[PDB]
Amino acid sequence: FEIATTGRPGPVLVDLPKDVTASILRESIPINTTLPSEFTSEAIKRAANILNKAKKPIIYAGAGILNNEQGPKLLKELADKANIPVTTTLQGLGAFDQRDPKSLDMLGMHGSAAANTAIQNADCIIALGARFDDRVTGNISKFAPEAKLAASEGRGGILHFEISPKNINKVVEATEAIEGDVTANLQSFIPLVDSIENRPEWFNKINEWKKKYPY
Amino acid sequence: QLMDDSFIGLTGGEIFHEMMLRHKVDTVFGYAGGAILPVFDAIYNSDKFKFVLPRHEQGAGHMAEGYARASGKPGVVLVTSGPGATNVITPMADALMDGVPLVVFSGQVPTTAIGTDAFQEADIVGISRSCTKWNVMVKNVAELPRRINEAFEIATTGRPGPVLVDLPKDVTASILRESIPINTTLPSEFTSEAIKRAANILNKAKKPIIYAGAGILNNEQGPKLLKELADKANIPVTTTLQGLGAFDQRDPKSLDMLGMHGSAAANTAIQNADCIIALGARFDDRVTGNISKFAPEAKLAASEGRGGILHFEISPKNINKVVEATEAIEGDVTANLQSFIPLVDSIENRPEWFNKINEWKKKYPYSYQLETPGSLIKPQTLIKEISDQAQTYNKEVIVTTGVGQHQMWAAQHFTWTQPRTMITSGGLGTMGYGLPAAIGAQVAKPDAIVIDIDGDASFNMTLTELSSAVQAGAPIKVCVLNNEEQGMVTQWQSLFYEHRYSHTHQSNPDFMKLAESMNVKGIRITNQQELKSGVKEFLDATEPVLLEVIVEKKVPVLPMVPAGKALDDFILWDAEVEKQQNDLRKERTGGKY
Amino acid sequence: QLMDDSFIGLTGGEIFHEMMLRHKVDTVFGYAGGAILPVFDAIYNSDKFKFVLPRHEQGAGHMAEGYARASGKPGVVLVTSGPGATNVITPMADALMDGVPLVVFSGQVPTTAIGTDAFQEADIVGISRSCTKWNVMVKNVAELPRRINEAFEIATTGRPGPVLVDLPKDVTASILRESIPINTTLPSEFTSEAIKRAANILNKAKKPIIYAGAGILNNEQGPKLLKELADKANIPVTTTLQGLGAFDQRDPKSLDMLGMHGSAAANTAIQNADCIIALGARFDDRVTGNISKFAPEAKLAASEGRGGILHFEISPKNINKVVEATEAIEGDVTANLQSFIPLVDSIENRPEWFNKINEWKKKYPYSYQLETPGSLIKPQTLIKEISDQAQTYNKEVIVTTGVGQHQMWAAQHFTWTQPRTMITSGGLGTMGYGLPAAIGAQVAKPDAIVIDIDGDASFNMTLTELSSAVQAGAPIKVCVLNNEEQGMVTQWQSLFYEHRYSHTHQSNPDFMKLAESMNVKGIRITNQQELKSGVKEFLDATEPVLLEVIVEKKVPVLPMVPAGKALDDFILWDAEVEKQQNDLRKERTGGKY
Ligand SMILES: Cc1cc2nc3c(=O)[nH]c(=O)nc-3n(C[C@H](O)[C@H](O)[C@H](O)COP(=O)(O)OP(=O)(O)OC[C@H]3O[C@@H](n4cnc5c(N)ncnc54)[C@H](O)[C@@H]3O)c2cc1C
Ligand SMILES: Cc1cc2nc3c(=O)[nH]c(=O)nc-3n(C[C@H](O)[C@H](O)[C@H](O)COP(=O)(O)OP(=O)(O)OC[C@H]3O[C@@H](n4cnc5c(N)ncnc54)[C@H](O)[C@@H]3O)c2cc1C
Ligand SMILES: Cc1cc2nc3c(=O)[nH]c(=O)nc-3n(C[C@H](O)[C@H](O)[C@H](O)COP(=O)(O)OP(=O)(O)OC[C@H]3O[C@@H](n4cnc5c(N)ncnc54)[C@H](O)[C@@H]3O)c2cc1C
Ligand SMILES: COC(=O)c1ccccc1S(=O)(=O)NC(=O)Nc1nc(I)cc(OC)n1
Ligand SMILES: COC(=O)c1ccccc1S(=O)(=O)NC(=O)Nc1nc(I)cc(OC)n1
Ligand SMILES: C/C(NCc1cnc(C)nc1N)=C(/S)CCOP(=O)([O-])OP(=O)([O-])O
Ligand SMILES: C/C(NCc1cnc(C)nc1N)=C(/S)CCOP(=O)([O-])OP(=O)([O-])O
Ligand SMILES: [K+]
Ligand SMILES: [K+]
Ligand SMILES: [Mg+2]
Ligand SMILES: [Mg+2]
Repeated sequence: FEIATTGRPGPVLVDLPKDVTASILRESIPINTTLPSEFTSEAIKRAANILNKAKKPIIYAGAGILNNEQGPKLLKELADKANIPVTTTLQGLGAFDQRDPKSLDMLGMHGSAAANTAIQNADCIIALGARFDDRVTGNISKFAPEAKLAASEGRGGILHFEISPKNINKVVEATEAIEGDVTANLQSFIPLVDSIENRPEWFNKINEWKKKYPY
Repeated sequence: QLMDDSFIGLTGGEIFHEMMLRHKVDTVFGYAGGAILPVFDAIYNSDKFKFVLPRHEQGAGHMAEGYARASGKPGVVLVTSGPGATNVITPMADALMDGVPLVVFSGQVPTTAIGTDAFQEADIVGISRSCTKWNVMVKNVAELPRRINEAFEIATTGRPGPVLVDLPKDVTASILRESIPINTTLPSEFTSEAIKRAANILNKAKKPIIYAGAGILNNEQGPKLLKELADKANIPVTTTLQGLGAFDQRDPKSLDMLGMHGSAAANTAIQNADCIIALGARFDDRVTGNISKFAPEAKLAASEGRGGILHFEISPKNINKVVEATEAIEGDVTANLQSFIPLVDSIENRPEWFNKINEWKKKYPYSYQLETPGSLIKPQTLIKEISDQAQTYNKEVIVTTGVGQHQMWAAQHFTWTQPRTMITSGGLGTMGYGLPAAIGAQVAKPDAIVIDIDGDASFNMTLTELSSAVQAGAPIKVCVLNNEEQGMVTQWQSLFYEHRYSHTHQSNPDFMKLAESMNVKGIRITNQQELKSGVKEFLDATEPVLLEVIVEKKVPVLPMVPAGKALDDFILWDAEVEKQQNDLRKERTGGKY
Repeated sequence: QLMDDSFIGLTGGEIFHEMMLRHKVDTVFGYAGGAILPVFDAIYNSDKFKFVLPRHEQGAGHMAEGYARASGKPGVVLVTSGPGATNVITPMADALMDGVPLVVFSGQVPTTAIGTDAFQEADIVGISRSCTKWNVMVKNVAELPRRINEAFEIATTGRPGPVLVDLPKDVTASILRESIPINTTLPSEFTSEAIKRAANILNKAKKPIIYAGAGILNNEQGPKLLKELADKANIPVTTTLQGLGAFDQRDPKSLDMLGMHGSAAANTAIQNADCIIALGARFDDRVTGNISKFAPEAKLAASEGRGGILHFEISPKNINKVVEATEAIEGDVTANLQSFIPLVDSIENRPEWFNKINEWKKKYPYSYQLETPGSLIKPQTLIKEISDQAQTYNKEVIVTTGVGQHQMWAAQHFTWTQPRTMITSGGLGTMGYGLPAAIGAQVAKPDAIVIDIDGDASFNMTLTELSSAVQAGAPIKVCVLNNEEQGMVTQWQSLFYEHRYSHTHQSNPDFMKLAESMNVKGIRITNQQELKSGVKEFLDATEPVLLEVIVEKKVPVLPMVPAGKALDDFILWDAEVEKQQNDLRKERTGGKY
């Protein structure tokens, strides 16, 4: 139960030989068995400084944000505070209220051309519990060119909030990797992030793309 | 017509012998035992190849690696079941990490005993799965020629590496009774477009650099084409440890070795280059420094459409594994260079770039604290002496090493000029490699001078193989840098663990009496005034020879890019810092070190 | 209350150190390297256990095995990543086959580098899976105490065997920040009915025999209870190679060792017994001879309801694996003997059976060709000399061996009287075992005489560890039987391959100069007239000592049950046959051998 539910959740299997389950316990057992960081802190601060420079930010949110009851609340709090449009994966659908004007809908192979256009043009991508799977990235070498350029010029990049080290820097290089539960790390992150009232040029583009690219 | 009956009536062992011939095997390294006897009986007094007998199967394995790296042919190993086979595991893991074509034949208990925890039974196919490209257990004699062909093919194609073929005793004793397919008795537009794209990128570059490794050594024309490219487009060249000798380090365009202990000039250049041409090298973590901070000018140039990383790589596994390639050029680097170079613009001069390259080379020599009156010989000086004197014989000079500080000083302070002359354990980093690798290289190249630059600890690991050199007629030259310490580990303990030397001083034998016991010539250099003449005696010897040199202890290898740091964030040698370090070490150890 | 915070603030390395203490570890065998530095830093200058530094990690592994077999405690190994870890694979496979509790701790590259073909990265969990009972990679410091407890528990329970715990450098450098379960910070009717049934069977037997092996050595009361049973029910006792010393061979009831090279009396007795009491032995294929022809009188008696095989075995895997047990008695053989013996009827005499047993013992001594004037010392004579002289010190005598003819002659010709005094590689049969095993046994039992009876080839494998004996203060006694051949293999080549000696004569160093170089006393016995005094000098030495004895070459170990033959279908020594064999060998090799 512990392995299934911690880190990235997933399946486990316990094989039960019939003679074991028919046998009777004859001996006492440890009572514990009868009952159910500075590095990251610095990365969060660095990540916030990057987002505070961004002129075209975008949140790319997936299933991981659903794994804490406070996840969607904190996602909304960040998008509201720093005034950031939000796209989600297939598995993140429902993490963000799609009626919100900041919603870009689903990205990817069959996602909105508005969302796909926005992430291709964003200077800062905040990846929240999503693994850059190949249905989402399109051609990997051509993925997120404005974010990669911004990373190179020290004014943006990819901020990856991910609980499983296996999925950090697996597909795309993170400018900052923030390891651990995305919801807990958002609680540290948001206070370091500057409140932004308006982004006229960016949202002007976001709004034209949404109008141009309905389903 | 498509079936062949010419092997009918032969034992599996006899078939093995015949397939070795057909694969042009001229040397086998191995050691007998019960399960492999039918094969040993078949090769008894064979005049078709040389057999080399080590004292330990680990020795056979590293010998075969040395042989393969020196010759460009696969190194063939023949050992018995059980411990004979498990003893080859370190050499297989070693060959896998360094891309060495090794074909390991291990005897196995009869098929009727497999899985019964039989006498001398190891699950070697299970154990060696992670440290081979491929392995197989032969289950009947009719498939033995096919499996031998498959082994040699897999070992030598793609990225070369080790394979293992398990031979049950009843299979190799059995006689072929049926004909077998005659084929078994005998041994792109996408990339073309990538090459064109890559050439267009290089033609824009204002700060190009070639980063060349072991893969360029895997074609005889490799170094020639590397030079042709560097000459045509006027590009400075750095190499990995494993690429040493791919480029003539006397050329002004040579930046020497890059990486953790590479030249600060090379490290500076690759950190500032707008275009990195990676030729048969895998971006291993000894080379890149902190990966997120690696090659920032090349990544910026890629983003701005005016440069990036052009990766010529034969194994898809190693493309985009560590760093994103701007263009991936898949396949043999030498063949692809033949297509690439004609598309590349000839460049006469690069004044601003080479002005920087030349200032960095001047600023960042491999500096160290020289000898002082009465001091011990410095290990850096010893290597320079060997390199200067060796270069004066009319013979090829091949260098093998152990693992540790001596290995890094050998890399830095030899002048590398010829391909397949640096034979060193890089990826796995196996202490004990140096001596058996030298025997194998010496067997491959009987007219070469072969020098094992070894550490005392490393040498201790496999010193028994000195008898093997004598028995094989291999006149290897072993130089033990005796600092009476595991220097590379004490370097880390001085630097990161406040001079707490935890179990890093093994006691050494008397190396001169050891040599005598092994019937090997022995020379001992104990002071500065014996260095030149002792090294001359060493190189002039025409028999196996062990040179022991007493060298300064507790001396760090510099430059050094520490873990976590960017490639251009290196520690440099400083005389005053070294003095302070010595005083601190003395205080902290109560004068013991 | 159920959580413990006493480890908070400690590094993984410090936690490792503390758990060694809690597990009463008094000795660690190991060798440093980069990935394991945080652990070496934590154990720096520890006065809590002795650290033993070999020259090669294979040495550490076999030392730990020797230690474990001599002490009955687990042998603890601490090595670095990559080649440090792959170098322990043969000792792990060895420990697995011989049931030796080995706890191997291997450093690993940081979790952030695993799977990247990192510097000195081996997949040791994958590689060692087949040669351990269990292994694990620790992924965070909070689980490190639990994994250490699990390792020691698995290594030492059921059939003992090797386990491996992989320790990423960032885990052992990291600091515990959270409390952990306090339990992790600290170290049948069915069988009862089978025992009763087994006793009823033995009470019917007219020709019983005890077949005792290593399992009886795994409880201090084992040999006592074995003797109590043999005395009560008046039963002759044979043992395996690994059971030697479980029964006092001076007892008239002793049949000596059975098997391929065991006494023809023991082999005859077990082939004729109506009831075989198998006590901690696994029916390995060196013991059973042709399995379908094994123990026919016991199988007949089982069918007729008046005997059979009573197998006392702790591992279900080894029950009914090779031979069908008439009654399987699962669990620790010593504990189950305590229940069994009271149900067993006391028997005063067995006139007809012991009349046969006594005639077979008289008929089947370990005969061989004695010395003649001018001949070399016979290896059988040498072993008898060592055994007779050793038995006269007021000290325990522990014997280790290499693998080959010398090992079999040691088994046959020593008189075994005490448990855990024969420490030899049996299941895997690893040449090179003898010297490091002796160092480990000597460290376990500092007041014992420890004698490595070694072959020349075997010794060559790991001779570098002589320096380790000196550095560890282990006054081991190495006797090299120098026949200048891999005698066991030449025995098979003489017998089955018409005297075709394919690569079975390795060249030897000068063993006296070798000893000198290693700072070890050296003695050389070259003729019959030096045997007694040279062996006395060897045994009287109070420092490490290497005795070389020149012995007769091309002498077979007899008796011998060849592959395919029933246990009672053995070759016996015959003087005239040996003479003819010598003449045939001479003719066939043109006088070379
Ligand atoms: C026909 C078809 C078409 C598809 N097309 C699309 C498409 O167009 N667009 C699209 O989006 N998908 C598409 N998919 C789905 C796609 O294949 C993936 O399943 C999906 O994109 C993965 O979404 P995800 O990364 O949010 O979720 P996951 O795959 O579950 O990855 C979640 C990531 O978050 C991490 N994580 C988990 N919990 C936490 C936590 N508490 N804190 C931090 N991190 C955590 C995980 O370790 C993981 O790396 C398609 C599927 C099909 C069958
Ligand atoms: C103590 C120590 C310190 C070290 N420090 C350094 C250091 O400072 N600098 C350094 O360079 N190394 C250092 N190393 C060595 C390092 O660990 C690696 O072994 C080495 O850098 C790998 O070099 P490479 O990429 O050229 O060779 P390899 O590891 O063999 O990689 C060759 C690459 O080329 C590919 N290839 C093979 N054949 C072909 C072909 N025909 N065509 C195209 N591609 C091909 C392969 O598939 C592979 O991807 C050190 C080692 C030790 C033990
Ligand atoms: C060249 C050579 C020749 C050889 N020839 C012979 C020979 O002629 N004769 C011979 O005997 N050997 C010979 N061997 C050795 C042979 O290969 C085996 O190693 C040996 O016979 C195994 O002995 P064993 O069954 O007592 O020990 P093990 O192999 O250790 O088996 C012990 C058994 O007892 C069980 N056990 C362990 N602990 C307990 C416990 N507490 N309670 C109950 N059961 C327990 C184990 O699970 C196991 O099944 C030879 C080896 C070599 C290298
Ligand atoms: C190496 O052992 C095996 O291959 C094996 C294992 C299990 C069953 C049968 C066999 S076997 O084919 O018959 N061969 C032997 O036994 N050979 C053998 N050789 C020697 I030299 C020595 C020796 O015994 C000391 N045995
Ligand atoms: C043993 O190597 C590793 O454990 C490793 C492997 C891949 C990445 C990072 C690392 S690391 O934790 O930083 N440690 C080193 O590098 N250590 C290191 N130690 C020595 I002594 C010597 C040496 O280099 C010669 N390195
Ligand atoms: C212990 C160790 N490395 C860990 C280690 C352990 N075990 C093996 C088989 N290989 C390695 N690489 C080194 S580099 C010390 C080398 O000492 P040396 O051979 O005397 O060389 P030097 O003193 O010049 O650094
Ligand atoms: C090659 C071999 N066996 C195969 C073999 C190969 N390699 C290993 C590591 N172990 C074994 N057991 C033997 S027993 C020869 C032993 O020779 P020796 O040590 O000089 O002993 P002896 O001559 O008394 O038989
Ligand atoms: K150089
Ligand atoms: K005896
Ligand atoms: Mg040294
Ligand atoms: Mg011998």
